[PDB]
Order: sequence, then structure tokens, then C-alpha cells
Amino acid sequence: TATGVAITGSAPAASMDATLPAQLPISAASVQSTFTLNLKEIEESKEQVT
Amino acid sequence: AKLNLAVLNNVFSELLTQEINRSATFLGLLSKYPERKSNIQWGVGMGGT
Repeated sequence: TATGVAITGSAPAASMDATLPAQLPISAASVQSTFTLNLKEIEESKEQVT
Repeated sequence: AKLNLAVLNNVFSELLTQEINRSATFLGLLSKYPERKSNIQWGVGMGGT
């Protein structure tokens, strides 16, 4: 603050700024995907697709 | 109170006699083939003329 006092005044009260945090968290979750493919499906599709 | 009576050790001999019958006779002469496909399809010809 910057207030106006008299010329013979008495030095008004103090003030400062303030700095604040944000804290923005990540370790909770994760996006994922699965397949479940066989071992014989991979074999007969190496000769039956163009 | 014999000197070596409880300090005997029982040792088997090399006489394994496998007595089960695991015989694969008809499988042993079929001329094995591989098949990396879904199913075998072949053609059978009939009459008609």
C-alpha cells in the first residue's frame, strides 16, 4: 500500500507482497490398454491373410 | 549290542525295471506333416457325365 500522509506526518503502517503456491499433483493414475492374443492365432494368420 | 547294527545304510542297486506299456506303434508310421493353417480342404471328384 502507498497512502498519503502529511509533510510532518508519522510514517504509516507496513505492507509487503505475497507469493503463493500451486502444488499441481501427479502420482495417482495412468491410462492403459491390453491385448490377450493367443499363440496359435498368430500362426494361422501368417498364411491366411493377403 | 552289536558294533555296527544301527549304523547300517540301505543302498539300492542299478536295477530300474520300467514295467508300464507306453507303445506308440501306429503313430510311428504315418509320415508326420506340419500344418500352420486353420483347416485342411481338398477336392473329391464324383461322376455326372
